[PDB]
Amino acid sequence: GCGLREAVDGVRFIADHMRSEDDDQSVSEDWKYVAMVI
Amino acid sequence: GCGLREAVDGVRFIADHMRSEDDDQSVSEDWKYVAMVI
Amino acid sequence: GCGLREAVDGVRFIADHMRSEDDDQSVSEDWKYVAMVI
Amino acid sequence: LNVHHRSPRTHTMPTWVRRVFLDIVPRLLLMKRPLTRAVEGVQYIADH
Amino acid sequence: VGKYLMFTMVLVTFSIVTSVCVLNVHHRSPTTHTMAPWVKVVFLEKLPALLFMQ
Ligand SMILES: CCCCCCCC
Repeated sequence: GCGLREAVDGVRFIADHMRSEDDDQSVSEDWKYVAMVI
Repeated sequence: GCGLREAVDGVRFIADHMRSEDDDQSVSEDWKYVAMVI
Repeated sequence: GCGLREAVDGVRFIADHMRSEDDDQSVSEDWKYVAMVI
Repeated sequence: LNVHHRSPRTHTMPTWVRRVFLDIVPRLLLMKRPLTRAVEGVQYIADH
Repeated sequence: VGKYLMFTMVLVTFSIVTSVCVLNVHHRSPTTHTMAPWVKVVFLEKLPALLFMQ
């Protein structure tokens, strides 16, 4: 019941956190590449 | 039977732990922004 | 159906990945201790 | 130092580099190498 | 020889300034900076190709 809904919500939050982390890492790596080009 | 409950508890704990890490990272980044403003 | 098998496979892969990471980190700490002793 | 800080996000390793510097030169130097949402989240985590 | 040394010191001072700027650019993240679209179109598409960086 409530346990299943909590587990699903937690899994979803973990997924969203990981996607946000990937996005931030990608932007940081873009900045690194810009510095390398300069 | 108890295994499903243990797994639900573990998932909740993992989600809470990553929430805490996110909050700490946010505060650290705020301090970095303060230094850059100065 | 296939969703459950994929979920179990992914969970097992995550557990294996963390186990390997822990083993690597432990060996690194052993090397750091050797340097400290010297 | 430039070679050491290289990553797939910025460089590609040529095959000849890989072959030479991971097979021959190391050996010549006597140094030897050692619900739908939940399952979707789990798959994304594994792939990541 | 002194003229050469002067010229090279001017160049090296310029390089120090440029290295400060390059380091500043390198340590940028979304939490503190936003990349302008022109920065993208220039520095990730056009100039890299001119320099054979690929
Ligand atoms: C089942 C959720 C696993 C999350 C692992 C995150 C490691 C940084």
